[PDB]
Amino acid sequence: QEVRLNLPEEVEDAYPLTALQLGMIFHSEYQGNLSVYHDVFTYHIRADFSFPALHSAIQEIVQRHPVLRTSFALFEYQEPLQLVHRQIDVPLGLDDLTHLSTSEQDTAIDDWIEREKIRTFDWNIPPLFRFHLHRRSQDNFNLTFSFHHSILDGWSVASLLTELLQQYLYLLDKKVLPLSPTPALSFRDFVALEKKTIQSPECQNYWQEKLRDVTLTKLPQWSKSNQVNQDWDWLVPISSQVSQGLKQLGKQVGVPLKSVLLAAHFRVLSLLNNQRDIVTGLVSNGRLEAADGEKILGLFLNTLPLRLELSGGPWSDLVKQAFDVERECLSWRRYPLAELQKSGQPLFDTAFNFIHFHIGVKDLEVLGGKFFNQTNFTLLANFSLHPLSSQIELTLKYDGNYLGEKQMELIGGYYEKTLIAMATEGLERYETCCLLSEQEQHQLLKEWNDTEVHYPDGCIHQLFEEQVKRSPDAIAIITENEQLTYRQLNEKANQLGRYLARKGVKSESLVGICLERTPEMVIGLLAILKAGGAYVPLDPAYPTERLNVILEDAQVSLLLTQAKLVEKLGNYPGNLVILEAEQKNIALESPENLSLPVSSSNTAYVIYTSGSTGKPKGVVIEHHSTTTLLNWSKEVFSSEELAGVLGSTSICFDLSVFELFLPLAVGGKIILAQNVLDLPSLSAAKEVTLINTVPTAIAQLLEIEAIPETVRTVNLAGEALSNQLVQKLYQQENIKNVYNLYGPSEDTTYSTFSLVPKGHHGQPSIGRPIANTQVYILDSFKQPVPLGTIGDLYIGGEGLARCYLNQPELTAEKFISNPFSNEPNAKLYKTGDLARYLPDGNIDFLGRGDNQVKLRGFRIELGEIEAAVVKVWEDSYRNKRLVAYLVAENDPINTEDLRRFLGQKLPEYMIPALFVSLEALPLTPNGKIDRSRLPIPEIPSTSEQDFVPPHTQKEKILASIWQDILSIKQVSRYDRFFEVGGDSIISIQVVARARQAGLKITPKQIFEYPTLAELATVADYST
Ligand SMILES: Nc1ncnc2c1ncn2[C@@H]1O[C@H](COP(=O)(O)OP(=O)(O)OP(=O)(O)O)[C@@H](O)[C@H]1O
Ligand SMILES: *P(=O)(O)OCC(C)(C)[C@@H](O)C(=O)NCCC(=O)NCCS
Repeated sequence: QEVRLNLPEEVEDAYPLTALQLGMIFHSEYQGNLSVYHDVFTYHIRADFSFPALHSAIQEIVQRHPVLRTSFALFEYQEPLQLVHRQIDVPLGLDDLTHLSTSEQDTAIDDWIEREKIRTFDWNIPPLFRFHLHRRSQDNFNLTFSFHHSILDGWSVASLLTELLQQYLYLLDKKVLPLSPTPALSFRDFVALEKKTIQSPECQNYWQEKLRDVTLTKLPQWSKSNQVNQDWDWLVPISSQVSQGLKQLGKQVGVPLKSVLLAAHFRVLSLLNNQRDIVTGLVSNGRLEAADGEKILGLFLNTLPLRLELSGGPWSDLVKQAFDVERECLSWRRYPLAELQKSGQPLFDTAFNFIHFHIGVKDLEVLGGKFFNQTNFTLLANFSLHPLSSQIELTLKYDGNYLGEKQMELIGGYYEKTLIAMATEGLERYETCCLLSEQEQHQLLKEWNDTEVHYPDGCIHQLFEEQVKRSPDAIAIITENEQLTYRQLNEKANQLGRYLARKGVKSESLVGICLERTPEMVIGLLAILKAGGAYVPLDPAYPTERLNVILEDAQVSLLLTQAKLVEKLGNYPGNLVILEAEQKNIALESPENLSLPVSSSNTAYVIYTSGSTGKPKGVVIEHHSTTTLLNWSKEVFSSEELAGVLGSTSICFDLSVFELFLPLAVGGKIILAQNVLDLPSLSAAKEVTLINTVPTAIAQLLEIEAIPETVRTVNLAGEALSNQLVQKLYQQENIKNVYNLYGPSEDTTYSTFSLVPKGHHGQPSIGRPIANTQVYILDSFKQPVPLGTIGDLYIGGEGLARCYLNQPELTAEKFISNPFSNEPNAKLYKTGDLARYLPDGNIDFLGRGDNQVKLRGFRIELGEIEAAVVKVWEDSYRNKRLVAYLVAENDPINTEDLRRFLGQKLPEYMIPALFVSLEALPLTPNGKIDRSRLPIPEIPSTSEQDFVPPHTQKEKILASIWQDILSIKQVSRYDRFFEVGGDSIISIQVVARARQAGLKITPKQIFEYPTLAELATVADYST
């Protein structure tokens, strides 16, 4: 070996770094913040000092342990490797501050630590630590130890300080306690043992099987620590009683106490993620199994991805399966984390750690307990057993860039209440126990569902009849070829309703309707309602089968049709009321209002939808649910907005219930059209003050400048609403309100509403519930999810349907008992949609639960156009990546700028790798979109096989460096770092070999400018 013997005489030993050591420097120097894995421990001490014996005692310890004389040589050699220097002098800093009061003394000490912790170490120059003294009285003094975590774990520090203080007193004649020689020790024996382990096929295949089809999870983020600096420690109270009960539980189950505390961690993660399949890092203390193999100092840690599914059960079952998953991976535990995953595919967001441990002249620390230390984990649960009380306690160490105090306050409560339940009610089902704070329960369940409003009872047509009395000569409908006054419309609805009544239609009688969109259509609706029946909507502009499958399901009493559509019908064996055939017999009927004793609980209509697989399902909507919607709409929309409401939606769909009956309830008029795309070619387009449609259709009308300047409100509902679009609509200055509304057919037409602000930033929400409607975000066990967590959207209140027609079993499945109401009838409708709450109570709609897709990093959903459409193009790999479909407006967009812009705003696993610059996106009419008809892209390479543009704007030195460390021939200037096989651990030796080459770069600059092109510019010289 010409390296063993080509070492400085300074160095006596040399051996490579572990993947963790390189992982730690990677995190320490990821940016210039430089606070992670630089630990600073201080100690306030009543004693008699010995600044010479204290110093010499350090010299005894540093020569005692090679890791305490270790330098780092990163780039210069083949692999980064640790250089063990033969001996080093190490000073002890001193400050005298007796002249200051005790309160002033800690201000100046914390000031010293705050300065020291970001004061980086020079790896190549030993030692990787510093000591320091602050003098207060001749007996009060602070001793501070500042070190880098790549050299020492918390265990190493513990026994490092121990050997110290019994060689400090050794040189003091207080008690002579001789120190024993070092054992068969080597941090290399571990470094050598960890190398053997990376190439062992039994470790690789084991974790390959254990992690096969995991569901990775990121914690929810809706806050940051922009207030607290480095008090990123959250203290979770644990009382004496609860510590004892936690110990009792581990005895009863028969596992070590650590497995009880680990099960609490798993409980809160499942709660926070609404995920039963949970992965979290277990901090393992990989010491050499020989005796006196835990007295050697160094870094012996590996963090393993423990996987576990929370099916449910008593707490004791969760404990036992936390024990089962720990021994399961006991022997295979030294396989390093970096070899498990890849850079940018972190296996877990969080981690668990448990710290077991255990006179008057000096010895005792008076205020010696301040430990500053940070990891790279967003949430580390730092359990320990206090050495003197033997009581359990917990500190949540969190990443303020990812979790704020408004969030950590709730996380800490979840941990506190989880440990309460385990210690006191440790025999309940853990998946039903309420871990949410009393404050959070009230806000999620009460305050954000406080929508009760007392409206007049009654029916849909009663709202119309009353408006006829109040303005009988006002216009009710304007079609292309006629109008009708409120009296004129009413009198015909009475006449048709009487003819139907004397044909034999009464309460709960279903009469369908297949009519071309003319005023007889609305007359048909109103006459059916005025008699006391309920209409089943049919639209002649739809294929004949769709009509048949509904009539089949509904089995209607009789059908109102025109002579021109009976033909379209498959000879419905029931009674027909071919309208024009016997208009003569209509006209004999009275014009007076039928005043039948209709109940608001009678069915008003049966709206037919399709399930996920495509079966018919008729939604039975009562009058009171519709009147509640209309009465609420009276409050929200003005008379000037309701002056002319466009009737564009097919009555087969529930948005027609809003467009038709609402203007008739207030005095406005239906501006009737065949669809929203006929609006520009319509006579009364000038009269339209409100349109009620779907985002794509209003985009259609926007390109061609087809929105009448008299339109003052736009109601949007039915697909994803881009804030880019509401901002165009508001730019037409007459448009005064733009609403995003949500609601399944099972909850009448609308369930939630949001008056999307002008200039509003970010995703538009679907808002919060309308009058007499309640919303809940639950898990599979119908438990409310924490604020910000994704869950199933449930809806209750006055808008819920009776049932699915002729399908009572599906009705029970979808309309479940309401756990949050005492009322007898109280149901909740399972929407099948996912959602979460924004902090202000607004609801963030996340789509149906079925098509929410998957990938490593974190398996969740797409719908992230907020940055266009995203797709999943399954290729014959069955190994996949995210695809974009962009358009833009004028000049091209730097597609990479569109990724780094999202790098600091959106998570990396969600950020796609493939872009497509398009123009024409698919749509087969104005509603049905075709995801499967999106252009399958081509791999950017080929055509340019050995595509190698020369590299002349100082890529020169950068390309050199990539080439030497990555073993590839030469690089192209537009190549990406991670695609040519670079990772986090390699990013360091890229920064380092760029250092002596005259360039300063950060690992953060590598991960946001991974191309050799944009990385070369942000590179610096610094004279
Ligand atoms: N990505 C999104 N961002 C904001 N709002 C959305 C999004 N997707 C749907 N919505 C809202 O949901 C309401 C109606 O549900 P919608 O049919 O749009 O759900 P979807 O996600 O588009 O469809 P699916 O439920 O089939 O995934 C509309 O008000 C619409 O604004
Ligand atoms: P890159 O994306 O490959 O980065 C890898 C890593 C640095 C995140 C990882 O390999 C790593 O080293 N994690 C550190 C494990 C740890 O924190 N151990 C001690 C916890 S106190």
